[PDB]
Amino acid sequence: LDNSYKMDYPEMGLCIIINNKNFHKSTGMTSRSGTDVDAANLRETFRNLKYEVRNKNDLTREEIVELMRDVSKEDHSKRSSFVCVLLSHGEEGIIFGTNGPVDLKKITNFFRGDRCRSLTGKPKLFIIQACRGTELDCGIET
Amino acid sequence: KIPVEADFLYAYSTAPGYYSWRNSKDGSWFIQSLCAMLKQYADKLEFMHILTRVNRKVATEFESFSFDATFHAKKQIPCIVSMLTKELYFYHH
Amino acid sequence: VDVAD
Repeated sequence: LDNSYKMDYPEMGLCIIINNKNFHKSTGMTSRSGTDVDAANLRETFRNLKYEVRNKNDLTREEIVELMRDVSKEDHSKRSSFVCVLLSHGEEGIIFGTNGPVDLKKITNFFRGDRCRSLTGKPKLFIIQACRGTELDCGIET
Repeated sequence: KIPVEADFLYAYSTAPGYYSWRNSKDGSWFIQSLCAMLKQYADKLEFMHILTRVNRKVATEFESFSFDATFHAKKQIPCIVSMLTKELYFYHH
Repeated sequence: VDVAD
């Protein structure tokens, strides 16, 4: 095929922003202050990119799974791509609903080649603002 | 046929296994720098070229600031994970 | 101030 992805479809696609700021205190996770600026920054940035943005706020881990099952079971046939923006607490391969953890591979596998055939050969981006561990990069001087 | 795991791109805020920082007033370093570079270069740069300037931004323009000495003066480098098979431009033809 | 996720 081409040297580049075909982006001249009717739509650019779906941009799903998942913004979890407040977490149940049974998790020990704290309020994520400043995430409202991020989610509102992303909505505008992709609004100029001609994306159909959908902000989704304080979703439980089960609400994250079932939304991505519904998004993946859509006719993306008229869309150039699928963007997904996750903003939450994190471990490696783990994203946090407001009540517990999700596996990053759970969410993404809904959109694979054999599962979301409306999005086969179509760029599926995933932006993950979340910790991947507890190691501190202290830096170095040049 | 194509594989089932191609054309996946994973932009990570921090390196694998590390802490990801966020400002309490402005927002996360990553989404901050990503929106700035997307708003600035989506007209002219390929996506992976936009995503590396996001890396230069978080790596150099940012540093942590905390009253806790344990979490102070810490850096962050993003992590691009591309299973993409072609280039990605947000402008057309 | 800056916080870890």
